[PDB]
Amino acid sequence: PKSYRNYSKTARNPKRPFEKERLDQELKLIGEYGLKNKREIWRVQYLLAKIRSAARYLLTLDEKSSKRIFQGEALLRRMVRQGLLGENEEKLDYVLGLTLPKLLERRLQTKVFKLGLAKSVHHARVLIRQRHIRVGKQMVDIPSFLVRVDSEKHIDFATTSPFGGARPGRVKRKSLKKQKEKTEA
Amino acid sequence: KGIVVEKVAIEAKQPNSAYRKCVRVQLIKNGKKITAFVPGDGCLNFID
Amino acid sequence: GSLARAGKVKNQTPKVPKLDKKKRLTGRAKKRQLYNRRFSDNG
Amino acid sequence: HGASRYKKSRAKMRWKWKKKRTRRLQKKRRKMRQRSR
RNA sequence: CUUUUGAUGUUAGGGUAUUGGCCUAACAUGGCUAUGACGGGUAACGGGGAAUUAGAGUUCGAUUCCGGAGAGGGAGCCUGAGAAAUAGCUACCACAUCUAAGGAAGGCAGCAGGCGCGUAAAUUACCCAAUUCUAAAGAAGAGAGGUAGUGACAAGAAAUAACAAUGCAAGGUUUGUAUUGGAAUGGUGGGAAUUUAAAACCUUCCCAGAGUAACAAUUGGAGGGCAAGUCUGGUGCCAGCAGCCGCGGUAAUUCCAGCUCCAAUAGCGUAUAUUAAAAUUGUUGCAGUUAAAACGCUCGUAGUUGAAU
RNA sequence: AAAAACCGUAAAUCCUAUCUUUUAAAGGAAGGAGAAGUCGUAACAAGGUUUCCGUAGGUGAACCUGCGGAAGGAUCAU
Repeated sequence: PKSYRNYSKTARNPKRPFEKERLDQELKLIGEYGLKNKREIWRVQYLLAKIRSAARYLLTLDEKSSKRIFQGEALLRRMVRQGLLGENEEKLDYVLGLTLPKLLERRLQTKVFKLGLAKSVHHARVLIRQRHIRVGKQMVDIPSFLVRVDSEKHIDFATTSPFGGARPGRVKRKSLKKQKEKTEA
Repeated sequence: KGIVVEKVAIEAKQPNSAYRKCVRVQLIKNGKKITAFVPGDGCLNFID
Repeated sequence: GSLARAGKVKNQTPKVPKLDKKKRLTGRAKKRQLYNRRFSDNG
Repeated sequence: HGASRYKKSRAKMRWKWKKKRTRRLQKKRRKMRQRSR
């Protein structure tokens, strides 16, 4: 009868809907990462709360306990692959301390803006939606794509992009100008 | 859902002074008489 | 017994149109301008 | 209502007389019930 | 409370597939109960689970799976390894179909669909291709099941632009900002590859195909709680708004409108119910002189708690 | 094979009784809300008789009075 595949929410409403400083901080983050909605930042901090809860539960467990010495490096290696923690990091206190902008730095639009390609973060957003960039052998049109610690070396333009060597420019303009040229000649 | 019986103006409380336009409704589910307020400026005219 | 004046102010309020204005810009662009309008000009 | 009857802080009818009037009404009601049944 | 009408037990038997007061005969007077029997209510099928959770908790669970029960309500029965079977039979009750009036025939709480009831819920579609079942077992069937249709129940991703030059503002020739003006790309239409039982969808490719990108985002607010107006007209304790406090009697920051602003955003209000908030049900963790609340007082059984070694 | 009888299973109908739920009703008697209504002045000051409790009787109403209490009293006091 009912389908057997699950589904879950990815965002949580903030409650206390009209905190002035919370609204200001949200607007700052929205503007300086160029993302369309505060639902997106709600998703990011929902994920952040998930990781943080796992980390603090692990910290409650005593050292060299089996659950900790399995899940702790599981989570730590996941964070390292995501690029959320550096090499100088080795413990769980740092994954407790990682923050919202540090999470937001890994979005596709922020990474492509940082690498160049697009001159504004909103330009990067629209370009990703315009499907002109490639994470390597695979094109992505999802701005919320989280780049891992190896793919940033090979984010670049998609091979089908006009900026990637495809169809040069406006075919309408080119055809019109060539018709004018052939008529004049 | 119910059937409109008639329309009535009800006094507001003492500190205020207004004639709230309500309607008397005969509920089709049971047959009970209830009083329902009609929101809006001229919405009483919108109901027969 | 004084239901005859229901909606008098609504009925007798003078009617004015919505004029023409400009299409309001929405989406990520809408957040763009209300983000960038609070630091540059002010000081 | 309970042990905090009287307590005239609000200028109400004296609780003793309210109780007496209620008892008179109850006597009348009991007499009517006995007459009916 | 149960106990003539089996209630509790013994003995013997009957019956059952088997044990058994399951039933029968005799006998005995037992069995349960304030640790709540026996009753009543449940808008009660139970569980796996769900919502909300700091931790405790509170509420929900008709509904994917498991178990139970039922096929309008009862009862009875045949076949069969297996049924007290219901798209099997028999009868009664209530409905209800055909009839030439003599008689026949029925059970959608299966899939669609209709009426009714309602605040409240989809197509009288396609197919056995997948899953699996039945058979005389490849080859046939299967409203099981799958596929599509309706579908803002929920859930996820995600458009409504981005960019270059002057004019203007701010700053020592840096940011924002009306003009131009070229790129980019979906939405859309058509063909195709593909997908598919067939078809559709997705994906991919090829043609056209955005300047007011008219390919035009809404919902609800702007006194406080609570983000955003002592802006402009109308009304004038009327109309109305307002969850609460309150606003409205000529200057209405609250009504009716326009402009602007705020909030969330393809979503946003409303109603009811529920959780947190609620340490306002308190085991964690409440309060009892005066806010509600120490029995008038003592004895006392059950209960709860009990010196050291 | 029809058919009949007897234990049993036992639908269904009717009578009676009880219980549950809903509901009509002359009359009676409350509560709440409303309006500038009528009569008085009960309480808050020693509220003009200190207030209040239990009980009993009486009165148009608030209320009054007797008995025994309390201070939440108007006295922490020769």
